[PDB]
Amino acid sequence: SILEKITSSPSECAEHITNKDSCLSKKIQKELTSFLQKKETLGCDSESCVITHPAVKAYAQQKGLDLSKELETRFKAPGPRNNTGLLTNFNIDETLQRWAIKYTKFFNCPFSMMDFERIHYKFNQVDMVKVYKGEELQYVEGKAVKRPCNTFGCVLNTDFSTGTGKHWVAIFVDMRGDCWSIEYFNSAGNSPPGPVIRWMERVKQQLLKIHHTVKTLAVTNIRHQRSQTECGPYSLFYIRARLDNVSYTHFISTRITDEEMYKFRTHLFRIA
Amino acid sequence: SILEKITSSPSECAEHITNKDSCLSKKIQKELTSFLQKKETLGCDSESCVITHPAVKAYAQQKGLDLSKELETRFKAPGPRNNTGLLTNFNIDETLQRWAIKYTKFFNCPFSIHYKFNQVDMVKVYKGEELQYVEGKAVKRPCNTFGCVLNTKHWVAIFVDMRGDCWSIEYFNSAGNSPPGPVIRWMERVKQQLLKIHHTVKTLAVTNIRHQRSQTECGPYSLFYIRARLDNVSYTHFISTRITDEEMYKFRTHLFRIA
Repeated sequence: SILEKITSSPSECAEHITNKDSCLSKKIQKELTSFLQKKETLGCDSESCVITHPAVKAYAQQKGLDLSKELETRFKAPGPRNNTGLLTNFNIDETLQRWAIKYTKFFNCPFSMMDFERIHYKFNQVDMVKVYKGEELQYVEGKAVKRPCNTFGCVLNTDFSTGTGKHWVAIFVDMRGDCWSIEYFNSAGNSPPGPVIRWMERVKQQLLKIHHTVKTLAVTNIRHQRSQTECGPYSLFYIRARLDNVSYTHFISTRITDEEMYKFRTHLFRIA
Repeated sequence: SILEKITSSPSECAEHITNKDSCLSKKIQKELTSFLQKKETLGCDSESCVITHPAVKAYAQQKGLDLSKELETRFKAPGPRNNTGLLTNFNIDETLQRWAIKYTKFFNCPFSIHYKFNQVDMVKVYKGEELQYVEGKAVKRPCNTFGCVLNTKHWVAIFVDMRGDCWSIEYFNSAGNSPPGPVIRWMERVKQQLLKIHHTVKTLAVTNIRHQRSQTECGPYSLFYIRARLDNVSYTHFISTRITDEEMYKFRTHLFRIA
C-alpha cells in the first residue's frame, strides 16, 4: 500500500536514469552484447550480475571498459536485496548519496557523522542554517557539492546506548513547509537517547534564526517492527517517504509491516 | 534584495534551458554562426533579434531550420521588458506556463465579462489528477504548489503552498487592499478540501504593505510574488519589508525577451 505511494521501483537501475529499461550505457550495451544475451549461461539474471562476472571483467579489461564506474553511476548500491541480512553503514551511505542525485535539495549526512554520539564533540559539525543556505559540503556521487538544501536525512545506530546491538533509526529535517520539523523515527517505538535530544534541540535553535516555526518530533508512537532485521530498511524508507512528501503523521497512526519493508529491499539495492 | 535571492536573471533564454552561453540549440548555433557574429551589422544585440531578422529568417528558410520553434521553446515570452507597459493575460499566461516546465511540481492557472476559476479541485492537483500542458504535452503530475494571477492593482497573485508540514493559501495585493468576498470564499473552500489530506492548512492575505506606488507594476508584482514563493522565499518577507517599483522595473528584464 504505502510502498505504492513513494516514487521508487524494484528496478536495479539508478533512480535518475531515464532509460529504465537497460541500466547500461549504450556503448557498454554494444561492447557486451555477446555476454548479455547469454547471461543465464553465466549464472546471471540481471545486468549488474553480468558486469560483475569474472569473464566479463576480463573482456572489459581487454577493451578498456570501466565497469566499476557503470556500477557506481548507473546502478543502485549493492546490498542485501533478496535476503534479510542487516544493513551496514556502507549500504546506507551509498544509498543516500544516490538519492541526493535525484532529490537535488536533499542533504545526505556524511559517513563520519552518521552513527556516532560523538557528533557534539566532533571537530567539524554540520550547521543546519548553512545547509539551508547552501554552504555545507555534501557528497553526491563521488563528488563534493555545496547547494541549498531544504531537507536533511541521516540514519544512525543506537548501539552506543545499551541494547542488544545494531539498531538503525532515521533523522529527517523538513525545511520545505511553513512549519519546519526535526524528526526522529524509531521503528521499534523507543524514545530518542539523550544525546539525540540535545542534537535535535541544537538544530532547533539554529533554524529558529531563519524561520519562525520549528518543531522537534519523536516519531515513536507505533511499534512498527516485529522482526529483528528490518530496522535498516525501516529507517531508509522513512527518509524516502518524507522525501516523496508522505507526512510523518502516517508513521504515527498507521502501522507499517516488516513484509512491506522486506519488499522495500528490492527498491534499495541492485542484484549483486 | 529578494530579487537577488530568486533564481531568475535578465537573460532572455528559457529557465529550463541549461545552456548559458546561448539560448539557441547547438545545431541552430552552428548553422547561424555567420549571422550571429555580425550582430551589429544587422542592428541586433540579442539572439532573439537575430533569429527574427528577415535576413536570418530567409537563410534558415532555405535549409530545414524552424526558427519559430527555437523562439517559442528556447526563449522567454515576449512582453514589455524595458518599458512600463501594462501586462496582458497573454504575458502572464505564457510566463506561468514556462515556469511549470522548470518547476515540475508547480500547477499553473489555466487561462481560457465575468469569469471564475471555481472549477478547480486542489486535492486533484496535489494527487496528479488534473490535466495540464507542460512544454506542449498534455500531462498529469503531482503538484505541491499552485499559482494564479487574476484580475479584480487589478492584477493579484494567488499561491497555494502544499510543500512540507504546514500548508498555506495566500492572496497577494501589492497595493495593500484586502481580498474581495469571492476570493475569500474560494480560499475557504480550498482550505476545507486540503484539510482532508493534511492536518494544518492556513489561509492568509498578504496585504500589510502598499508595495506599489506606481500605476504600472501590478502585473510584475504578482508574477514576482509567485516566483519568490516558488524559490522558497517565505511570505513573511512580503509583509515585513517593502519591495519598490524600481525592483519591479528590473524584474521585467527577468520576465520577458525583446520583441
